[PDB]
This record gives sequence, structure tokens and C-alpha cells, in this order.
Amino acid sequence: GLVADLLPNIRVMQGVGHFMFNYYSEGKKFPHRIYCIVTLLLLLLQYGMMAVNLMMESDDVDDLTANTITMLFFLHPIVKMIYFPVRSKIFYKTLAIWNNPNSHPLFAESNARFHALAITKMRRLLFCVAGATIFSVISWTGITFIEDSVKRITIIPIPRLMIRTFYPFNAMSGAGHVFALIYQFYYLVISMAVSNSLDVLFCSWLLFACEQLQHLKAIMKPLMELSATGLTKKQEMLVRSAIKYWVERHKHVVRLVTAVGDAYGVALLLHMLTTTITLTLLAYQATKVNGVNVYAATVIGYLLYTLGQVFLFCIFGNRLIEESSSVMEAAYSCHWYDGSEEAKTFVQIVCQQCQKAMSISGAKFFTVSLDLFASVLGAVVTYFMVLVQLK
Amino acid sequence: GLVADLLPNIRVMQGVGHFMFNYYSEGKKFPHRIYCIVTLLLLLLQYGMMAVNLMMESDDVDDLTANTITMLFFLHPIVKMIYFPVRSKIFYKTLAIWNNPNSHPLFAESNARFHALAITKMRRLLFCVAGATIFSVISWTGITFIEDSVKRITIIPIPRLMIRTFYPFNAMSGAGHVFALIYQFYYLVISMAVSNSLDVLFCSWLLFACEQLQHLKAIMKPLMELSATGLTKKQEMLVRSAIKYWVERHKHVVRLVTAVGDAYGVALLLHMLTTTITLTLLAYQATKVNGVNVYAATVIGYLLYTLGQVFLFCIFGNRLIEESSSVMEAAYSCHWYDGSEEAKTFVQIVCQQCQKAMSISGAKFFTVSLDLFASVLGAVVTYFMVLVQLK
Amino acid sequence: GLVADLLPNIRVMQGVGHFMFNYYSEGKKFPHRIYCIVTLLLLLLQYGMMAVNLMMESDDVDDLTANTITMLFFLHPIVKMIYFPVRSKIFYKTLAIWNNPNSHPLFAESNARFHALAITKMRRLLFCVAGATIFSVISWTGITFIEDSVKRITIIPIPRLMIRTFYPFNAMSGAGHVFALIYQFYYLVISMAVSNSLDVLFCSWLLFACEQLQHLKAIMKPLMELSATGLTKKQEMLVRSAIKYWVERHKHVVRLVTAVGDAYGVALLLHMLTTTITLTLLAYQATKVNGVNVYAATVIGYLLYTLGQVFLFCIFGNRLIEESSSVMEAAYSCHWYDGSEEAKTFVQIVCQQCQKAMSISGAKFFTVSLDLFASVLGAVVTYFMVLVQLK
Amino acid sequence: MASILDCPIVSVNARVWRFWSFVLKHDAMRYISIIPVTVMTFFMFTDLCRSWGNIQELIIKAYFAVLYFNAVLRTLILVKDRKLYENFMQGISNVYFEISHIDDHKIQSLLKSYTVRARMLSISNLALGAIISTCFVVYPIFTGERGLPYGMFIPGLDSFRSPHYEIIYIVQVVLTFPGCCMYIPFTSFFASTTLFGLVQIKTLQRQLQTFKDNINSQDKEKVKAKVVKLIEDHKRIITYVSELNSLVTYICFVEFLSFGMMLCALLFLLNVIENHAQIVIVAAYIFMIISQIFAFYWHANEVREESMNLAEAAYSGPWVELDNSIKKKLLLIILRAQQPLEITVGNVYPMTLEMFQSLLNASYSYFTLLRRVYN
Ligand SMILES: Cc1ccccc1O
Repeated sequence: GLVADLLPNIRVMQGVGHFMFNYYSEGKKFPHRIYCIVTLLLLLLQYGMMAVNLMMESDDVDDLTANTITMLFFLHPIVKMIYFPVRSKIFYKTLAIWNNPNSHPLFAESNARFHALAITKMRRLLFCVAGATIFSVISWTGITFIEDSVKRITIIPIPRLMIRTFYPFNAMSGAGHVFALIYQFYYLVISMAVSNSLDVLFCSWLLFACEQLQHLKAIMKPLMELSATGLTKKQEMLVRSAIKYWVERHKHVVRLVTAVGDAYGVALLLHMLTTTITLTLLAYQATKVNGVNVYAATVIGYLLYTLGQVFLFCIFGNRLIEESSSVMEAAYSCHWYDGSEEAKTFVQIVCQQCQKAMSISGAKFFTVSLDLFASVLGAVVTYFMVLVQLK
Repeated sequence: GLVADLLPNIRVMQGVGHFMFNYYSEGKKFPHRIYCIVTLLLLLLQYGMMAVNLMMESDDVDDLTANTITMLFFLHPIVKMIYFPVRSKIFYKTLAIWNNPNSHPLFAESNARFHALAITKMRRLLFCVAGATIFSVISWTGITFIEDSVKRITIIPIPRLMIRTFYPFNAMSGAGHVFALIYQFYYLVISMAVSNSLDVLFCSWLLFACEQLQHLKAIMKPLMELSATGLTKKQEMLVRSAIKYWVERHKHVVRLVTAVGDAYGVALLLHMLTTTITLTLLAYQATKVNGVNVYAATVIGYLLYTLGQVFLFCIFGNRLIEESSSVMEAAYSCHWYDGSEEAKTFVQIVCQQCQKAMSISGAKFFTVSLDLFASVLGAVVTYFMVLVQLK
Repeated sequence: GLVADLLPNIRVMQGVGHFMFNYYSEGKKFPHRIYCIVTLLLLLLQYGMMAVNLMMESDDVDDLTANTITMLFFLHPIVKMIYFPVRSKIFYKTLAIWNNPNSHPLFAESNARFHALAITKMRRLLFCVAGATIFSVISWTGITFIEDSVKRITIIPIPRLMIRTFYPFNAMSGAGHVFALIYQFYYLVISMAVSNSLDVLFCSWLLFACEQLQHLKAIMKPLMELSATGLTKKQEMLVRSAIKYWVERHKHVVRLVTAVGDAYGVALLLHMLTTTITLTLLAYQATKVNGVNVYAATVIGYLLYTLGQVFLFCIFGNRLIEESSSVMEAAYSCHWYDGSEEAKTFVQIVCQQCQKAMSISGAKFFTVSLDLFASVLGAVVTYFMVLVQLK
Repeated sequence: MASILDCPIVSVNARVWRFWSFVLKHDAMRYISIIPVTVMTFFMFTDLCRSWGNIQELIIKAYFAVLYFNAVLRTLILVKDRKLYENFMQGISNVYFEISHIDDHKIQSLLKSYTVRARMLSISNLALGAIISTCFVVYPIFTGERGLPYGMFIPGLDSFRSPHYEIIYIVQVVLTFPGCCMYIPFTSFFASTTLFGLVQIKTLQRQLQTFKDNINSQDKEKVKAKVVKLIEDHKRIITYVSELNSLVTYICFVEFLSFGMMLCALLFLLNVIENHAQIVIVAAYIFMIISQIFAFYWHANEVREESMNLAEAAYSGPWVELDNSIKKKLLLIILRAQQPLEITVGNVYPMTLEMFQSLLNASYSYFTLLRRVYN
């Protein structure tokens, strides 16, 4: 079912160490556990070293703010990869939702067409997010290498590393520098991979829901045409079967949406809290930006990544909302007047249900939508404005 | 009726100093009333001392705002204990609303199951809030005893007491110290108990309403299934009776919600006014925090208690709202297409009515929901950020 | 169709600076193409000269802010003129939408009356906006001529030019001075023409939609009267055709609204972004105002122009929203109880459809309405408050 | 024939407006009340413009000038649109008589309760206006200096020298008597009108829940007629609310702006004065302002909530046993009723208590701005 469609996403998140010991033979079940534990340990060790570094650099506020922004950035994937294992039951329940779908002979072709379209859109989203993460890692490494690693207190050389960190080694000579560079590349890659892979899984769920809704409207039209004449008993049972198919598939979509909503609603609650703190610190940092030096590039990259994650969630939530509202519109937009009273009643009840659009909530404290992205962006820009005015 | 279910809460209120002279034998009606009076006196009496303290602490804004925060927190319970006697008639009207429920032979088992579930959840909530109150009292005692009693103007010793109040006695040597400690412990316990008990009664009303709504949906399913199995006279009468039961029970739930809304909406208006002022003062205090000293613990405890009350209220209001919306959704999710004109019309009217979600308002100035808690939290956070940056 | 009604606006766009190689003979395709290229080249040339002028005047903040405000205001038309050509297909699809409308032998008179009213209001709006732009350009020229071209650094004679610009010519003697004067007059005229012409095209689309909605209501009343008696088969066909006409025309209006939102949905986004920036800078400039004849006049004129553009968009968005709501209201407020069953179900479905008002959104980030204008005004006044307080 | 003066709800405002010949009669009193006060407000604004020097006089003037400008604006709208107000009040009287003729205990009790509430609100508003006008006149006495009840400057005219001062004072006093009047009743009228709205709304609710009482169930003709009547009453309520909405809508846009400025002014004034008892007078000013604001917004909000409760009461009826058609009609009634019968501010924003809180917050923000600049 839905496990097959999202198989590339499942496998990519499994390969980076995102647990999910559910979709392969028992043989691979054992080594994957050790792999995931090792990835967890490495990520946590690097984070702890970063925390030690923050504790050492608490004498000033600029370094403290930069460190705190880095820690929130690298807290996102830790929180995500600790959140999935505890809630793995809900995730597996969601992924197995569409194992047994609806079926009517007349509406099979549209079902297949929109299923294929959903699969293609999911693949496109996965590839785009993977490319974005790869670009982020490469840009981070490049900015690390062009930038002149040094500290101003007098000027003191600093080890040239992508993430400021405290290391028991020299971290500045050949062996230590090489090991630190490789380890930090691995860190960056795995952190971005885990976070963006879980996010893309959520967005792929939403994409499948939206495409199923589009199929529902596209068959809404010929269904109502089916009911039109008056009708012999056989055509009457045909209309009954078509209405049954439509209603059952709509309820299936609602079930999928509710499951996704609860699970990644808790997920987004945590995500957006962390994002709010990070964006406050980033507004303060941007207040310090002058010229087109490397500092500006780093600040702009941090802001771009944070707002990009928020925008991904918001755009797919908006897609779901607009798809439900358009289900209402397409329920109205057919030739019900020529139909029968049963079909007309079915149309009225569908419109009643579609009055309110499906949405995903962050633990009921908000709804993910381009309105939420607009609100966060407005808050960021306003806070930056008052910060510059104060300075 | 609903007084048997709410009996432990009523008994806690009666024994802790509320004017609930309705639900026992006429004998202890006499002493209890007298007892109640004394509690009031004592509360207000201690308040007197606190008040006069504020008068001489009006030298610097620091102790002035600390005293103001204490005064508002301890104003809460006095306002609630004086509010209940004034509005006792409506409270008793609400408590007696559910004395004569409807009944249908087929939906009796579900009614019993969901009534039991409601009672269990009410007891769970009561125990949780009692535990939270006891935890707060013991935390106050511990914070008082671990911290060092001293006032800086030069350092001058001050009596080691839970809260800064004026006592005509020495209040520093043994006898005055013990008397003051006992009085303060009694004051704390009684105030928190009365306030949280009234809040828990409100939330228990909301829980009962939500569970009745859940019962309504759970029977909405087999109701439509009954209608589907076109219909003979006996079947038509049975479907008519089932629809009657459903509609009458829904109207009963609406009645309960309206009564609760009136009473505790006036209550919530006053509550949120007080909490807004308290949160402003607490944000100002939080801007003064440095380190992880005891002062930070006191400020965090004040914030946690205030936001916990606001939360509890918003949690249960949002539960009611989402339960009504879910009543709409579950009205959609039955096999109405296979039903009858009467049952389909019943579903249509139920959905149209559920297009508006039951909610509790604070005297129409707002609606209690998780959105309200989010707004309060955001307001306090933004005010704190503005104050800290402006400094 | 809709092109015939809007021909004056289409020609105002076409002949001034606005491409649109679609609605004239092949002979004018090539000369008009070259003319558009020349207009774009001249506008971009003057824009670049303004930018380079801003570059040297970056030492101070007052001159930098004034230059930035001018740069953004003249950014608006450049964005508009390079935005229409890329989206030419969607704009041409918005037009030619009403080429084949519905028709009934009974509702033709109201259709003609409301079509005439829509055309009259379109011409009224076009003339009003043209007069506003002419007033703006003449006011600009007057204020430049009465203004003293003196720069304080020491007092230096600035060239008495209408828009600050760095010109390779002398720009002081007769030749360069007059060349620049006529060039800048042409720049202002063309920029305002292009911007306000596309804005008025959007508003004219909205006016057409609103007038069609009014026609739908005005025939909804006699439509229900027609349905009301018990109807012979011929009357059944007549009422069926009336329902079909009403539903088809409402769907056509919905199609027009969606097409207008698609064509002009992201021009609003860019316009509001550029506005926001301009309003911020103008709030600072007003904070610099001290009741001077020219400075205050210039700031007030800039604010008036920006708020007038936003106000026009919001006015017509609110018109569409209120028109849809009024569609629901006028669907209810008629004699739908005596109408046949089909007419009653038609009213039910129309009322369900009209629950939500048609709206135009800035790419789903916001909706153009008088609420948006109120929010913009509140934001600008609040930022002015902050600027004055933080002095 | 029901008359405007016959209906208790609108009797007080109708009498007050007819005394000045605003809405019921035309005579010299209309102009004698309008023109002198308009001239007073104009010279008040001129003095405000000329008083940029010191902030205290500026603020007190500005407050009085805005108050009197709003009063004159309300009066000009009232006289300009006298016919529509007369028609609205005549319809109110007719509907009041119709409702009073009903034979339902609860409907009659609701009628009397709301009628007494409206009358008490009107008389209380008039009394508060009288007292606050008295405070207006006595305000310049506590300061000690040769002040005026309201600032006013005539081009090249000395007001603090020669006996001329006194005359101004005296005439100003009489100018107060129309002023307060011209302001108060409309507010009350709005309240009163809105209250009747609620009455009407609530009446239908009862008739929605008891329409089947004493009506034979077997015959559908009478049930159909009764539901048709319920629909007609709902449409009548909608029309009433829409008309009141337009009138008070334009008035309330101007009122929102003026009230924001006035509350700012009063809050700033209360925090600067240092006289013995003038602070109590400023506090009375604030009480008056917020009382009017609360009356407006609270009554509009109740109109909305009672329309939604009209929807709810449409649901809670004897609709289970009715034929299919009547159930469809009640479904349509529930559909329409769920939209609040909003009374909008300038037709842009529905009038609710949310806008009341927003107005208070904006006034406090203006007050903080004035505090910062003045310091
Ligand atoms: C001008 C005025 C208005 C309202 C109340 C009293 C008063 O003197």
C-alpha cells in the first residue's frame, strides 16, 4: 500500500540512521539497530562537544549568540530522531493506512492516474529536498574554507572547522584537523538528512492526501453525470454504488489526514518552538551584519534554512486546505440539477462536510499554513526593525 | 444525576471553605457556615497584613512589584470564594441540570459506558489538581526555608516567612515565628485549594459534556445502521425513536454547556484579568533574573502556576470545541447513503447545527481555548523580549 | 467578449508602455513591439541613473532614505511592466473568458442592464485613476519648480531637477537641463500610466464579477417566483432551465474570479512587499517632518500615493467579498417556500455554496480587502509611534 | 395607529430629539441649537491650533474640541437623515405593538424586561450627561486662573481681559445645554434600538420552539403556514438589523476614531494634572467615555450572539416528527441564522467586544506615547 509508494523515502531515512526497523527482512533488523545507536552516539558526542565550547565562550554575547544559533540548528535533528522512535507506533499505523483502498469499476482509471501522479510528485519532492540538503552541506564547507578562522579579543588563530567545537585533540594540525573535518562533515550530513527526511515523509503524506482529493473531485463530475436521467432500478443501484465509493474514499482521506495531523502535529509543535528561538537569535545577529562579508553569508544561510523548513511545512498544509475547499467547489460545480434527489442530497451533504477545510495543527496551538509562515516572517522582520532602531 | 458524579469535588469545596450549603444534612449546615465565615475572615485578615506590607514596601519598584504579584495571586482565591456565594443559584442550577437524562433501550449500554468514562476522568483530574496544589505548597515551604531571609537597603534580617507580611508581634523569635508559619501554611493551603477546586468543578462539567458528545457520535453510527435496514411501519417508528433520543440528548448537552458558560464565563473574565496583570508583572520580574538562584525558581514557579491555570481552562474549552466539530465529522462518517429520507434529513440537520462549535466565553470578551493560551503566552513572551532589549 | 468591454483600458496599456501584442492588426505588431522595447529601455536607463545617483549619496541617512523611497516607488512600474509579458498567456486567458456566456429568454434584460452598468463603472474608474495620475505628475512638477534646489553639507546648488539623478551631461545649462526635464516628465508619465493601468485592469475584472453577481441575485428573486406554482411538465422544464442558467452563470463568475486571481495574484505580493518597504522609509521621513512647506508635502504625497494604490486594491477585493455574501443573503430573502422541490434544493445548494466569500489573495499569503488596508495603516502608524518614542 | 412617542423604548430619545426639532418637528430650535454650537466647535478648533505652546491647555482643549465635534457630527447626520430615523422608529413602534399583542408569558416577560432596561439606560445616560456637563462648567474654577469652560479664540480678540471674558463664560454655559443633549440620546437610541433587536430576535426564538403548540399535526397546511411566518419574522429581523447597521455604521466609524483620540486625551490628562480635585473630574470624563463605548460595543455584540442563538433555537424545535419539507425549511433557517447579524463599523469591521478591547489598547498606546514625549 502506502509503504510501497513511499519506499524510497523510507529507505533513505533508514540509511541515515532514522530507526524504523519495520520494512525489511529480519536479517537486516539486527545490524541496523547497532548502526542507529552508533549514529545517535556520534551525533550526541559532537553536540556535547559543541556545548562545552559554548560554555567556554560565554565571556561575550556575540559568540554566545552564534553558538546558541548553531546549537538550536543542530538540536532540530536530535529532537526529530529521538521523537520518531517513541512515536513509531503512530508512524507505522499511518504508513499502513492505505493497504486496503476503495474500488469501483467506473472510477478505476482516474484512481490509477492520480495515484501515479502522487507517486511522481513524492519522488520530485524527495529529490528536491535531497538536493537542497546537499547544497547546504557544500555551502557550509565552502564558507568554512574561504573564511579566515581567527578570534578577536588581540588576534588569536582558531582551528578551521565547519562547526565551532571543543576537542581534546590539537584540532589544528594534520591528524587532528583531518579527523575533525571528516567527523564534522559526517555530522552535518547526517543531521540534515534525518531532519529533512522526516519532514519530507510528512509532506509526502500530505501530497498523497491532496492527490486523492483531486481524484475525488475528478470523479465527482462523472458521478453526478451518472445519476442524471426517471432512473430504472439498475441505474439506481449504480448511483448508490458510485455514491458509496465517493463517500468511503473521502472518509479514507480524512482518516489519513487525522493520523498525519496528530503525529507530525506534535513534531511541528517542537519544531516551531525551536525555530522561533533560532529566528530571534538570528534577527539579533542580522542586526550586526554589515557589508557583504562572510558573516552576512552565514546569517543569510541560517535564515534561509530555517524559513525554508517552515515554508515547506506551510506550503503543504496550505495545499491540503485548498484541496478540501476545492472539493467543496467541485461538488458545487457539476450538473446536479439534472440529477436525482438522492444524488442532490449526496451533493448537499458533501458540501456540508467540505465547509471546513482539512488542516494540520501543531498540537492544536496553530495550523501549518502559508498564513503561519507569513506570521513568523512578519514577527522576524518586525523584531529586526525594532532591534535596529534600538541600536 | 450530575451531583453524584461530582460528589468528591463538592465535598472538597465544602470542607475547604466554600459556601456550598446545599448537599448535606441540615445539621452541619449550621457549624459549616460558621466555619466558612472564619476561613473568609482568616484569609482576609492575613490579606490585611499583606496589604499593609505593600504600603511600606512602596519605596523601590522591586519589592513593590514582588508584593503586587503575591497580592494578585492571593487575590485570585478570595475573588473566587466571594464569587461562588453571589452566583450560588446558577451553580446549583447547573449541578442539577442532568438529573433527568433521556433513555433509549438500544443506546443504554453506550450511555453507561461513557458515563463511567466521564466519572473516571473527573476523578483523575481532581486527583491531579490536588497533587499539583500540594506540590506547590511544599515547594513554597522549601523555597522559604532554603533561602536566606535578609533585606538590602546595608543588610537587615527579616522574619523567615512564606510571604512578607506585617505582624504586630516580634515575628522573629520562637513563638511569633511558629504562629506565623502555621498561619501562612493554613493560608496557602486554603487559598490554593478553594481556587483549584472551583476550577476543577468547571473542568469536570466540561469533561462530562465532552463524554456525552462522544456517546452521541458512537451511537450516531449504529443509528444510521438501524435506519438503513424500504422500511416497514415498525422500523420507521424505531428509527423515529432513535432520532428523537439523539436530538434530545444533543439539546441536553447544549443546555449543560450554556449554563456552565454563563457561570464560569463571568468567573473566567475575572480570572483572566487578574492573570494578565500578574503575567505583566512577572515578565518585568523575569527580566531581572540572573543565574539559577532561588529568585529564578520563585519567578518560574509563579509563571508556571499562572500559565497552568490558564492552560487547564483552555485545554478543556478546546476539548469541548473539538468534540462538537468531531460530532459533525462523525455525523458524516455513517452509512447515510444507504439510509432513508428521514435519516438523511436528520444527518443533514445535525451537520448543519454542528457547523458551529460549542465553546465557553469569558463573559463574551473572549473564548477559552488553546488559542487563548497561545495568545497569552505570546503576549507575555513578546513583552519580556521588549523589556529586556529596551533595558 | 470581456475584451470588448475593457477596450479603452486595453488601449491605454497598449499604446503607452505595456506590450500586449494581441488585439490589433498584424501591421501594428512590429512597430508597437519596437516602441515597447524603446519605452522599456528609456525607463530602465532612467532607473539606472537614479540608482547610481543613490550610490554616491549613501554617506548620509536622510538622502539615502529619500533616494530609496524614490527607487522603490519607481520600482513598482518596472516590476509591473516586466511582470505582464512573462505572464501574458494567463492575462489573455483571463480575458476571452466571457466570450461564450449563458443565455435564457427570461433573464436577458437584467443581463443587459447589468452589463451596461459594469461597462459604465469600468469607464468611470478608468477616468478617475487617469485623473489621479495626471494630478500626481503635475503636482510633482509644481513642487519641484517651487522647491529650492539647495543641498546642505555649506550650501551647494543642486540642479533644479524633478527627480534626483546623476547625469553625464552638465544638467545645469539650458540644453542638459531641458533635456533632463522632458525626459523625467516622460518617465513619470509612463511609469504611473503602466502601473495604474494594470491595477485598473484588475479592478475592472473585479467590477465585472460584482455586476454579474448582482445580476444573479436580481434574477434569483424572479427565478424563485417562476418556480412557485402543481407545475405542468412545461413549467417543470422552464424551472429546470432557470436553475441551469443560474448555476451555470454562477460557475462562470467563479471561473472568472479564479482566473483573475491567477493572473493578478503575485503582482499583489510584489506590490505589497515594495509598499511595506516604502511605508517604513516614509514613516522615518515623517518622523523627520517639522511642518515645512516642501518636505511635509513630499512625504504626504508619497504616503498618499502608496496608500491609494493599496486602498484601490482593497476596495475592490472587499466589493467582491461583500457581493458573494450578499448573494447568499438575497438567496435566502425570497419566497423559496412556495417553490417546487427542485427550486428549494437549488436554493439549499446555493446557500451552502455561498457560505464563504469570493476573494483575491496575494499568492495565498493574504487577501486583498479593507481589513488588509486597515492592518497596513495600523502597522505604519505603529512603526511611526516606535520611531518617535525611540528618539 | 402606533406612534413613535407611544412606544416606551424609543419615547425618551424621540422626546429629546423633538424638543430640539431634530427628527420630529421643524422650527427655529433646530438652528438655534446647531449653529451656535457649530461656531463654538469651530472656534474651539482654532484655539486648539493656536495653543501649540503649552501642552496642558492643548490637551484639555483638544479633548473638548473632539467631544463637541463628534456631537455636532452625530447631530448633522441625524438631521440630514431625519426621514429614515422616523421610519425606523415607526417600524419599531409597530413591531413593539405586534409583539405586545402576543399571548406567551415568556415573550411578554422578555418584552417588559428589555423595555425597562432600555428606558433605564436612556434616563441614566441623560443624568450622566447632565452631571458631566456640570463638571464641564465647574472645571475652570479649581485651577484659579482666568480659564474658560472650553477653549475658544476669535481672530484678534482678547478673552482674558476686560468684561468680555465674563460674557463668553455665560454664553458658553448655555452652549453646554444643547451640546450634551446633541450627544447623549443617539448613544441611548442605539442601545435602545439594539435592545429591541434582541427582543425581536428572542421573540422569534420562542416562537421557533413553540410553533407546533396548539397546531394540528395531521394537516401540513397550518404547519407550513407557521414555518412560513417564522421565516418572514426572521427576514424582518434581518432587515431591521441591516438598517440600524448602516446608520450606526457610518456614525460608529467616526465614533471609533473620535473615541480612541478622546480616551487617549483623558488618560494622558489624568496622569499630568496636580490640582486638588480636578483629577476626580477627569476620572468622571473617563467613566463617561468608556460607558458610551461599552454600551455601543456590548449591544452590537449581543445582537450578533442572539442571532447565532436564533440559529440554535431553530435547531431545538419539534422538527423530528414534521414532514420532510418543513425539516428542509428549518434546515435553511439554521443555515441562514448561523451568520451573525453584525452591526459593522464603517461597513469594514463588525462591531464586537474585540474591537472594544482593541480601542482600549490603542488609547493606552497613545497615552504611553504622550507620556514619553512629554517627559
Ligand atoms: C459636550 C458633552 C457631550 C456629552 C456629555 C456632556 C457634554 O457636555
